Amino acid sequence: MESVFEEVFKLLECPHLNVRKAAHEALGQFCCALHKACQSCPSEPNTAALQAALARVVPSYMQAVNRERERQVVMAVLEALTGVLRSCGTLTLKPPGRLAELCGVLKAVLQRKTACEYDAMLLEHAGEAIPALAAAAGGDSFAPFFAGFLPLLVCKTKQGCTVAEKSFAVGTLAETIQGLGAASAQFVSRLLPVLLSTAQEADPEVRSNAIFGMGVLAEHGGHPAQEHFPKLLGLLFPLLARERHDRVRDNICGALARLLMASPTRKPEPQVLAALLHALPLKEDLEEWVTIGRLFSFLYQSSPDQVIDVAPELLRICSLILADNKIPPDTKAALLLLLTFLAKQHTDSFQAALGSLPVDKAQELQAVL
Repeated sequence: MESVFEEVFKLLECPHLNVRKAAHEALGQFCCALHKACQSCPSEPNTAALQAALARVVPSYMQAVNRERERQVVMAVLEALTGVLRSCGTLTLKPPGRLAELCGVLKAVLQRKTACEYDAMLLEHAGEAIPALAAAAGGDSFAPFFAGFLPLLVCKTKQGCTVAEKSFAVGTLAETIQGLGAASAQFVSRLLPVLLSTAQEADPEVRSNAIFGMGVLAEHGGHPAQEHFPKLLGLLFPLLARERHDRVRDNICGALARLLMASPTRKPEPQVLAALLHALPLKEDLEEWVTIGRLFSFLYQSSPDQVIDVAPELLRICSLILADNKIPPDTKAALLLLLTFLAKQHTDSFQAALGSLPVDKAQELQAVL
């Protein structure tokens, strides 16, 4: 299959833009699809083909990022590069120094030090590129290089930058925090100030990504991130009260759920939990239904005697969630788990909890009797 590669490769010297773009993305698609062949028949006379493909396609991507003049070509090269990074994985980072060279390339994007507000979208493609590279390297093998990427992202976050820059910085920082995962425990004392600072910007998206960063940081914060838990609450607890925007509110519920799950000893108290459930149902950012859906399972699994106090709240929420088509079914199931723990154990307290619901909608829930 090296023929198709070597013929679509020389196409990169064409004087036209669309031809170079389509050739780059085509090479990427062939790498990604040739990886999908190494799984059905994992016999290895064609894994050598996959490596013999990435060994020329990936460096062509790096050099293309540095040297190619047209910004759109660099954009599509970063999208396709993120694709090959995500599908294949370690086989991209197999030759020595490959991870370091990729990090250098993305830094070259992040310093405007390339051959080229398209800047927001190019920086965005690098933004997608980074956490995929983290997931490929595996967080542990990526941590020092992330210590490289930290100050460059912190640069685009201070007052004076365009809000597209701020949103890109905090979003990339967050998804990369959950990229490192358990290994992000070492970057708490250096990531936390940035999130605590961008949680106050006058823009909805910047705060919606800041609070989210605080949340995933609290999740994969290993352990030294929970020493800042009374601080994080101190910022989120009042904010949820005053936040007049829907999206930021949704991400605040997700973050509060994440740090509620992140502490299996402290912070199970009913003011935080009650404010969380009271801020429900989610209205605008429906990707966090999975998070609170897991919060329900955590409640039933470890601290179930708390679900008695919030029985009218849980009922008032479950009465609404069932109708929505775009609420994930496993989330509804996670709510019905708690409600079942109320219908048998703590029976009459759940009965009285059914006393505040509209009699019409208090019997749709008893359609599961």
